[PDB]
Amino acid sequence: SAAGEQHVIQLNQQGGKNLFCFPPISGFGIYFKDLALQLNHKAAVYGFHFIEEDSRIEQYVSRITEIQPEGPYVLLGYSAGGNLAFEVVQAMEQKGLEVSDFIIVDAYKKDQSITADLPEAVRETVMQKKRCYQEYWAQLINEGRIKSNIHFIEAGIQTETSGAMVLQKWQDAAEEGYAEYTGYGAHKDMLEGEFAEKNANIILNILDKI
Repeated sequence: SAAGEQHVIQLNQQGGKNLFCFPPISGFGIYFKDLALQLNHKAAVYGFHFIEEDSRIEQYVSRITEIQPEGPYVLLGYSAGGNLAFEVVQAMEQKGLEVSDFIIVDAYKKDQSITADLPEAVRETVMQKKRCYQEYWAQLINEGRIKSNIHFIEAGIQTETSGAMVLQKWQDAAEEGYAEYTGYGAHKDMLEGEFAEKNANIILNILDKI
């Protein structure tokens, strides 16, 4: 890493399983704060930042195994972070690590690239994580499968759904187990505010059934 800093915040008490969480496009692990509150003393919630270096994937893998030296691993990605978490899983699995389960909340398998989506000095620094994430995500392509079970949790409120997506629900990214779950609230709001709790029980139950 750049200055010796970490790129993950332990968000709640250690205990039960470790749940390694990959953020939405804004880029900051602190996003997973409400998730963490819901599962305090049920699962240890770790919220990763989007890492702007090119070595991000190795760094996530490296950080993950520092915090939890022994497999198996449970990972989660939310929204854009589902696409990113997918790569990490593949990287982990490439190295012989066991990822037992991969929880995808409101993210759709990204099969092509698209075109890339306070004083000015500070505005431009503060904003560079999201802009960098938007741009990593734009070029990103998820290929193939993972041996991890996939838990696909979609939004409970879905208002404009272009069927292109519906073929994009990760059924063909599963070597092994696959399952689908309608969660609560719309895209934007699944893991904050009122839905965090309702969606958190799902995640817990997935964790408990492992």
